[PDB]
Amino acid sequence: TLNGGITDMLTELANFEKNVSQAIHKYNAYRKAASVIAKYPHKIKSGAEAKKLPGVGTKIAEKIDEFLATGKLRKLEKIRQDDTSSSINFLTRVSGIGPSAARKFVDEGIKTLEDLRKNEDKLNHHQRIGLKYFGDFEKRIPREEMLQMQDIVLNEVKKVDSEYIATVCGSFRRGAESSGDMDVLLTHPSFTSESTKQPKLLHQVVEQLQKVHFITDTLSKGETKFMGVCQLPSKNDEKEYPHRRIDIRLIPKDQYYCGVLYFTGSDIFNKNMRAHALEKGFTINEYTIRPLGVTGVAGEPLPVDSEKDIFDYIQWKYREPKDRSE
DNA sequence: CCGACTGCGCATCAGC
DNA sequence: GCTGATGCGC
DNA sequence: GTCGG
Ligand SMILES: Nc1ncnc2c1ncn2[C@@H]1C[C@@H](O)[C@@H](COP(=O)(O)OP(=O)(O)[C@@](F)(Cl)P(=O)(O)O)O1
Ligand SMILES: [Cl-]
Ligand SMILES: [Mg+2]
Ligand code: NA
Ligand code: NA
Ligand code: NA
Repeated sequence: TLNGGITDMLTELANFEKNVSQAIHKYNAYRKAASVIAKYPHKIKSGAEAKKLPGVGTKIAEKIDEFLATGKLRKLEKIRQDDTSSSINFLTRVSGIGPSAARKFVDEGIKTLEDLRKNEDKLNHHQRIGLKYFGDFEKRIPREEMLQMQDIVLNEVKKVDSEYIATVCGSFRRGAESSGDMDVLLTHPSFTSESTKQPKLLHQVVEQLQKVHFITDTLSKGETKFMGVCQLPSKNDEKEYPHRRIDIRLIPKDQYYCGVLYFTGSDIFNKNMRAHALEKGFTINEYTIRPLGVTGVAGEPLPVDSEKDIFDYIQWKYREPKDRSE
């Protein structure tokens, strides 16, 4: 990419602040600056030119100047040499091991992949599955495999109840040629904001996908959100496909547009769009857009009949999913 | 200067 | 058990 | 770490 070196550096800084410093706002600030620089359609020549962008301030401008002059950042070179930071950054790459658990594991002398595998009884369920598929979960998914996965999910859901609608969202819906995981939005006319007329709506879909050996593991599962593991079937004498992360979110059918806007993302795009909504006097989540009163209490959900209606309330021109990869 | 920073489901834990 | 806070990942 | 008022 055009400024890949700078955005890589800012992302590494973001990950340091989240994982090691446990400084969530610095993490988000670095991600915001990386995102704004990644969309900028010029090869940046100086930190002063970058500082013109929203989210880039004095400190990041100085780092950009160092990086442009030298190709490196001394701050990051030292972080990369710190064993505790190195150990924590590694451990958090396992799904279910966050900043707190990683630091605690290092305290206890659990610092490597070998240590983790030798101490599975110290891991909770999520962490245990994250360790099992550590290698697979770092592989990306070609869009061609996403289409095969889409075809299984939609057809198996149809077999359970033809009134379900499953929608693959995430980067897939934004048109990307590869995805990190699969995100599935699910609706059923029995589940609305007014009532739940049928139980086990998500459970029945999950069990059917398990029945056919598509879903292989469960990280967490409640009434509306499933997070787990899946795998495409392979052919005779073929190597097996990697196991893949899959999330399924059951959303009330009358709130589909807020749900699909949310599950399409990107995460930064949602963050930016919700921040803008607040400046316009609205709050947006995956269910509703609501006005904010004088006191800041959210009012009643506003009528929504398309994704564009949401954009219209906050006076943004509509952006197709392909243009939401921030 | 400095308060605020997008918004939330599920797992886990502490206190009662 | 409930309720609330925290961790985690979305 | 950045920024709006
Ligand atoms: N912190 C967040 N705040 C608001 N919305 C959020 C947040 N995290 C994830 N979301 C999102 C948006 C959407 O992409 C969805 C999917 O979450 P995701 O982590 O799978 O992101 P993605 O866009 O699908 C991807 F490009 Cl990273 P991937 O294809 O590699 O997986 O839920
Ligand atoms: Cl912070
Ligand atoms: Mg995804
Ligand atoms: Na700026
Ligand atoms: Na992790
Ligand atoms: Na996901």
